Amino acid sequence: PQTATKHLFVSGGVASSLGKGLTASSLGQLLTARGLHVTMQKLDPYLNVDPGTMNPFQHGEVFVTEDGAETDLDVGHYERFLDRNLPGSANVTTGQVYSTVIAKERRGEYLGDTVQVIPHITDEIKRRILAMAQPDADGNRPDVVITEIGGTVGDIESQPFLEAARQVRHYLGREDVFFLHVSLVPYLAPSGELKTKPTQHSVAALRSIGITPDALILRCDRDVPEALKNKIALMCDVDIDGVISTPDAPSIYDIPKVLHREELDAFVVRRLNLPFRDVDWTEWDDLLRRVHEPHETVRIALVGKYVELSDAYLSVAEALRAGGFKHRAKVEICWVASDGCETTSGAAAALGDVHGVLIPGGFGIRGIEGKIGAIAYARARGLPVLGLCLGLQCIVIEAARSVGLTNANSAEFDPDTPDPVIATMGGTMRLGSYPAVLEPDSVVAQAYQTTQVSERHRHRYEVNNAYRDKIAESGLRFSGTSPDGHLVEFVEYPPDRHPFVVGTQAHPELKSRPTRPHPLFVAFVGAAIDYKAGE
Amino acid sequence: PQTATKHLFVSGGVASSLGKGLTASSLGQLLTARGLHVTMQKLDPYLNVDPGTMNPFQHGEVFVTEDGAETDLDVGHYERFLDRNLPGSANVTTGQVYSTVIAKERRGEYLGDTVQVIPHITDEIKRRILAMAQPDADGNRPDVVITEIGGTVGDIESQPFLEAARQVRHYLGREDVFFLHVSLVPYLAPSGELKTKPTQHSVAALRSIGITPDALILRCDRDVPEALKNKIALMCDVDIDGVISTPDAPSIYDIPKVLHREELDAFVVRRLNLPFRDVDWTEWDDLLRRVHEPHETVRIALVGKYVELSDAYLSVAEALRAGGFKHRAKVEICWVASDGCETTSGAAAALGDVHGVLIPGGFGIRGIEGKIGAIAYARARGLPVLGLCLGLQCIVIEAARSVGLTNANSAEFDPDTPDPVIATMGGTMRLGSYPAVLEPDSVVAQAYQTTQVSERHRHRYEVNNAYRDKIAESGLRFSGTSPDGHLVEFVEYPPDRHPFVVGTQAHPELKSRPTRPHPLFVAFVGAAIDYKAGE
Amino acid sequence: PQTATKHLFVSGGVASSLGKGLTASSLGQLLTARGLHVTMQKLDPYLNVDPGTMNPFQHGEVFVTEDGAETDLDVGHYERFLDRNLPGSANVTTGQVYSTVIAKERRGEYLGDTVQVIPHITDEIKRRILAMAQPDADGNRPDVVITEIGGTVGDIESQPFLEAARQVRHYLGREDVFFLHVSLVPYLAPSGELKTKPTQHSVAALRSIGITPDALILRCDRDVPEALKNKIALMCDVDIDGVISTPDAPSIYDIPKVLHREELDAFVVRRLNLPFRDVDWTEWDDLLRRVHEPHETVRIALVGKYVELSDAYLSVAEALRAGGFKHRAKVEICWVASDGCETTSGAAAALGDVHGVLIPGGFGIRGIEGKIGAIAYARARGLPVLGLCLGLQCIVIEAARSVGLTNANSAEFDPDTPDPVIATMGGTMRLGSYPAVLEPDSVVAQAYQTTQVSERHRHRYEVNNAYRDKIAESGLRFSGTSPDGHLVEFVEYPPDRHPFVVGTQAHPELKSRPTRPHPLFVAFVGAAIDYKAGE
Ligand SMILES: O=c1ccn([C@@H]2O[C@H](COP(=O)(O)OP(=O)(O)OP(=O)(O)O)[C@@H](O)[C@H]2O)c(=O)[nH]1
Ligand SMILES: O=c1ccn([C@@H]2O[C@H](COP(=O)(O)OP(=O)(O)OP(=O)(O)O)[C@@H](O)[C@H]2O)c(=O)[nH]1
Ligand SMILES: O=c1ccn([C@@H]2O[C@H](COP(=O)(O)OP(=O)(O)OP(=O)(O)O)[C@@H](O)[C@H]2O)c(=O)[nH]1
Ligand SMILES: O=C(Cc1ccc(F)cc1)Nc1nc(-c2ccccn2)cs1
Ligand SMILES: O=C(Cc1ccc(F)cc1)Nc1nc(-c2ccccn2)cs1
Ligand SMILES: O=C(Cc1ccc(F)cc1)Nc1nc(-c2ccccn2)cs1
Ligand SMILES: NC(=O)CC[C@H](N)C(=O)O
Ligand SMILES: NC(=O)CC[C@H](N)C(=O)O
Ligand SMILES: NC(=O)CC[C@H](N)C(=O)O
Ligand SMILES: [Mg+2]
Ligand SMILES: [Mg+2]
Ligand SMILES: [Mg+2]
Repeated sequence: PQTATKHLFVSGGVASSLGKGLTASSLGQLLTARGLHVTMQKLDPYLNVDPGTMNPFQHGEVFVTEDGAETDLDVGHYERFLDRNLPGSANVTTGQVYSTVIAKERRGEYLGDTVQVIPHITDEIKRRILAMAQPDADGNRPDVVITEIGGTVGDIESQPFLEAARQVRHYLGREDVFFLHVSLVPYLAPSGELKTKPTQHSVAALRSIGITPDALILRCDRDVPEALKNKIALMCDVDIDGVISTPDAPSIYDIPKVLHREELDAFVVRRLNLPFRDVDWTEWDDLLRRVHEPHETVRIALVGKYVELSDAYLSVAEALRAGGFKHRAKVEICWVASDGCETTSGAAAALGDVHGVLIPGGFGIRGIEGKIGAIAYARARGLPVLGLCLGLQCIVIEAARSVGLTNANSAEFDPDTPDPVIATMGGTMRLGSYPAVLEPDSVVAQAYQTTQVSERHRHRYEVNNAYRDKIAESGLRFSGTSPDGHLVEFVEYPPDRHPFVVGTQAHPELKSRPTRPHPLFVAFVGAAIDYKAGE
Repeated sequence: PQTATKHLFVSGGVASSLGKGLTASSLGQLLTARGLHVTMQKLDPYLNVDPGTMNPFQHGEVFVTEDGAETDLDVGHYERFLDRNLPGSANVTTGQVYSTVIAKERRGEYLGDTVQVIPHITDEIKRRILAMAQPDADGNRPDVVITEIGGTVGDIESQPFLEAARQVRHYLGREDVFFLHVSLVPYLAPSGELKTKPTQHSVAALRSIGITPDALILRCDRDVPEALKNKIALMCDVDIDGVISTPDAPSIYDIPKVLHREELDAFVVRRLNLPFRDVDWTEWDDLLRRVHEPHETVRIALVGKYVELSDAYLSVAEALRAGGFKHRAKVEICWVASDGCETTSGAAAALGDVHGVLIPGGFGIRGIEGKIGAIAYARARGLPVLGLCLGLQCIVIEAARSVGLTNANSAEFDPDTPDPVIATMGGTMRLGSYPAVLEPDSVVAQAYQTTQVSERHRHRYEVNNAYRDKIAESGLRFSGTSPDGHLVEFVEYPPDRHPFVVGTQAHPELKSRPTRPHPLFVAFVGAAIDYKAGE
Repeated sequence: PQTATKHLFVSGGVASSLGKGLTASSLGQLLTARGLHVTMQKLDPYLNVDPGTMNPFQHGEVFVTEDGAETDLDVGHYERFLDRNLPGSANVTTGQVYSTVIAKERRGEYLGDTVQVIPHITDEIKRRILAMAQPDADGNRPDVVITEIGGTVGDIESQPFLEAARQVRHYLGREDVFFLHVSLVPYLAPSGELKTKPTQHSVAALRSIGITPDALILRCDRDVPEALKNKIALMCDVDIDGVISTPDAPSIYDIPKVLHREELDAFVVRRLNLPFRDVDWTEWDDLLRRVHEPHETVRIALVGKYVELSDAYLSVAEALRAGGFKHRAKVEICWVASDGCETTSGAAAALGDVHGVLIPGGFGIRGIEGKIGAIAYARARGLPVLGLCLGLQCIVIEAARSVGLTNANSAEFDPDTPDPVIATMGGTMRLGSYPAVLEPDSVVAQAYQTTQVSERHRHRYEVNNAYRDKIAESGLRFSGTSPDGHLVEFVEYPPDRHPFVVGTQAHPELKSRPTRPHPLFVAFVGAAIDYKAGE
């Protein structure tokens, strides 16, 4: 029968950006390929109640769950490597834990006590941790919960989450709880040596708060010598079979192979006494084939904020790559700044060499004149376009500006526009999954191969239903709607007007996975391949 | 001209209950008697937004300011030793600072940053500290702000307030900022020696977070030897003129004399470069005369929760003592449990030896049948009664039960009573100061020697105006009201019915001070003296 | 007139091997080129009383001072960058401080107290620090003492030296004392970013023991962005003019140019209120010319332990390079393992491509059969040879084996040899400087251009005077001796036997400096150039 649910606490030392979330995700994939029901959670030491207030260009994209919670992008890495939907519960923050305890205090639920960091804040954290172990919506209890602790050991803001994890270790005992600590091994070029001292000091910090690590992930630019691993194991009081050399992999999809080569998963399974079974590599070997052996290559313009890669579009880039993997193409992303595309000559300079244009949306942007101006170019050049949320809105304002409505805009972007073709139906923010119905033999229905779909939403403006008939004279079809028809969900040109120009109000990159590409990106990358081949 | 405003941070080590608030108050009195405009503030490390949720029998009375804020009782010690009204600003807590920062975050006021303990929580604390330095409602800038830091150095919950105080020291520099650290010197009886090691470890803890103490208050049951003070000064890196031996004083009013004997005030004034002037002892010498040389002695029953002293009635006890000081009486307080007074024989056993009965109110009590039953006894015995808030309500329900209304109660205490003579006019909670007008030649007007008064309120039930005429047939007069007459504020029997039986809806113990006793307690202790003398 | 002597404490964070000793040396050179009398000292946190017990291949060479003390090699970096002789006082260790205090205790010099880490160990450290400030053998008080603190902040063994430095800062005050902290900024390649978190945690550790850094040396593989320096200055409470970006330089002689470009020396001089004068670059500009613009290039075999660079021969390699600089040659060092040179074919394979053979000595070696075998080859091939200490001993045993004495050896290396031509005159270990007199028109006298010299010694075996006449028949001349003639100090072949083959019992690499090459290395590199050119 099933064991008690095990808890694995991934902590971090020396610095952030060591790839700790991708390490935890890869371990989740390894434990899943042995046949265990893994689930994952992140604790964020910052006070924002959710990232919906933070700028995504500075702090990365907001991820959205099926239930509509807004979360850190590591929940996106977990969903991609697990191929599992995660609840909003999967992202705790300090901002939420304090607000919850203070609200319980104002209602008198602590019966006249003084409220304190210990026990009340740590009890709320420990409650939110052990909540993840509860039977799912189908009654399946998970085998392992992998809680990743944000921040760095010895940040002030981390000290309640580490204390709650220590208390979970005290309550359940070592048979049920494992601590994995991620650390940096730096290389010093002038003297040609790897240094273990930062890992020693970081494990000493972790021991001074009452945690003993069961294993060490040694992040390094080169493979750590065995003599150094022995020195660490002796200095850190860690089993040598738990000292895992983790050099920089070529792609993120190789990290499971690195960890399996070191046998970290076997060490965890044995030390947690989990049911041992072999890793089924079949699916991930097929992914790594498509990743490493592309037959062709295509260039896609991502019409973003700036001419450089941004974590604001991490999920979009991953979804484009997965679309490529479906075709066994490479996808190379041309990061194109919107503002250079406001003039038609600037647009031609930015886009003329690419094979498709992706218009992403989000929050924290201005300057959609250059987005429309890239659409206006792409249509004349005959390039395929995929528009996501704001992308659809720019497509529909282009079409408004293609018929008579030369001053048309969104009410969001020109509050004085005489033609607000995009308008609040601040209105309701639609969040999470909503259903939609699709026109039969639409280009969208040919992509999805179904008439009914659902997608994840995060927007509050809509297509103004007063202009549907006007802008249909552009040629554009409203090939998908809410089941009542009240809301436009998808727009397309007919294939004889342009081979593939599609918009959606949703964020389909959120439902994409590397081993299960989303239909619209498979369709769009198809269209880009066909343009390149015919061009 | 006036200097920059100085900041004095009183911190605490080894344990709570060392009398740190009374020490800070006594230093405030000493600096005031030199002629400086002192003001005081407390920081509370607990998460309750205010103490109005805590039980006062477990955690002490809720103090109330003129503006109606609810605060820790140390604000009461400050008001009593300064004889100054303090704003609600004078009690910060963690509960308030977090709720404020989280609310600013939800409104987007941090412009897309991650919100962190440093800088944002420490900036909110530092802002609330330096707020105290601002010019008052008359434009007077204070000379010194004495912020007392709650908790113990090395409590987790204190670490943001100490960090904010360190940053204030960094911003203003040593010329403007002083740190006073209070510590315990224990005595070990089996080996007959005072131990300095706890003070060494507490100053080491304070130094490990970047604070250097300017002076040490050594709390002890006996006067610390000079050799030990020299050892501490050498071990702690403190000026020997800052090592202050502070043995347990006979009364709290002696603590200024202890501190002045050690010359702590001169050391502070010199080290802060404040305008040096001599202490005017005249008023406090008169207080210490009345305190130490009572001509007579009277017993007052405080009809409370239990037969032992409670911090739930600390201000009531201080106001009774100040009433005594006005007469040069001693007051001895008989702590009488209400529940023994429910039966008339039990009431007679509890009260028969005393000379007056005080019925206090508050929150966190049940059992007012025994309160009425003590009033019913006191009236038959001819003892004077002072009723505060709930005390008035019990007086008026006694009178309802004296005429025909034998099942009368408050709606608070029997929700099914057929005669709710006390009722919500949960209704409005009245908080802070409100004005009232008094009947000419009422016993209240003879006490106050004015027809217009104000008092501090904290209640939400009222006398039901539907029963005024009925209960006036008890003999009771509604000798004071709101200026519109809508609310009963004071009730009394005529002097020929009982010599002094008075109730008020307010908490007059909050406006009392040791050098300025409140009129109603001077009147009540007068009546008790006259009963004793005539009895 | 002269100020009080300033104290500069260079500390280290995150890891060792950051080049902290070379940074302190380069700052010493900069302050010297302004005209200040700098002096330097190192504190070693290890318990060895001196490095003469440690293996040099594992822990680097033992340096030797004029007075014969044995010290860490950082004293060699100080001597090379200052061009100043340093006393044995310049290397404190924990091993010495404890042994000194325990010996004073056994003699009763603490008059019956308990002896403690504080005050007695920290008083001994503080005494040894302030000793460096005393007037020199000519009466000159130094302007600055630059004490470098070994180890890493937060090593247990460092905590007494940091406490002593804090007490020096307390005693002399900020006007006289400066703290420079060296830290690592790592680069993470997968995400392309520099991380400041290790520096934040290392400065927090330094602040938790009561030290505030005046400046930060940021060691990095690339130049740190100004935005990061501003973030560090804000997070660390350091003046932005003290945040010094210190990327990896091409050669160690460039480090003064890096530090002067950042204006660190001006910041120190100003913050210490030292007499400001401009840097005279003339000599160091001439050095950097010769370093960066070599006209030719020569290969020298260093016949050592292994085929890789070793810190066991750091001073030898520096002396060879300085010899090159005198000629404006490059010197490239062929690291040749002795054991491959035991066979004549192996010797020919190891050495045939080089232009000169250097035979170094020391302790911690065996296998001098291969050293003699490289000499035997070099003589037949006509390559010049310089033999240092053990090198001379191998030359003289080669010559013993060239005449009749085929089993001759040292008594150190074959205790049963029937011909101990090298013998203990364990005998006296000669340490430090001794004088020697040289044969007129010896090859040595032509190198030194004097008949009288002194050199630094560290050996206990000698040439057996019983074999002088026998081995002179090899052709070898005893071209220098002790002034009494009792000890052989130099040996050479006549120029017609070999153009340059010289041995010495001393370690002339210790007296070499980059701006003042030692005569024997200038002569030997000359001979190698002449062989290459004629060959
Ligand atoms: O300058 C000095 C002087 C002395 N020591 C002494 O050397 C000991 C070892 O100090 P290390 O810096 O070499 O640490 P480590 O070898 O154990 O790990 P790595 O970072 O190199 O990988 C330390 O305990 C210290 O006492 C130094 O490290 N540096
Ligand atoms: O049992 C022992 C053994 C040895 N020692 C050693 O004695 C030294 C002094 O330790 P103390 O306990 O006496 O501290 P103190 O005199 O400075 O201050 P007081 O609390 O007594 O007032 C300490 O540094 C410790 O090394 C003990 O204290 N106790
Ligand atoms: O995974 C997480 C989650 C949350 N946070 C929160 O982000 C804040 C900043 O944490 P950083 O890691 O980014 O430190 P830093 O920017 O100040 O310096 P660098 O090393 O990057 O150069 C921290 O205070 C933490 O609360 C993380 O760092 N990582
Ligand atoms: O390549 C990227 C940038 C990126 C980030 C997130 C993405 F979804 C797609 C790309 N990051 C990488 N991290 C590693 C790694 C991590 C841990 C252990 C070993 N190697 C290799 S590459
Ligand atoms: O007597 C009481 C109990 C009490 C509390 C609060 C009150 F308002 C009335 C009484 N407390 C005392 N603290 C000291 C003391 C304090 C500091 C330094 C020296 N002595 C003497 S007595
Ligand atoms: O090149 C070597 C190896 C070596 C060691 C000692 C020697 F004597 C000769 C060579 N070390 C170097 N350290 C730096 C450096 C140091 C500090 C700051 C900036 N750059 C450049 S190169
Ligand atoms: N989620 C998004 O892309 C938002 C797009 C646009 N700002 C809107 O609110 O409609
Ligand atoms: N402040 C009090 O004494 C409250 C008394 C009573 N519980 C009321 O609310 O009316
Ligand atoms: N200093 C050295 O080179 C020592 C060489 C040899 N071991 C000797 O003692 O004579
Ligand atoms: Mg090492
Ligand atoms: Mg003692
Ligand atoms: Mg960062």
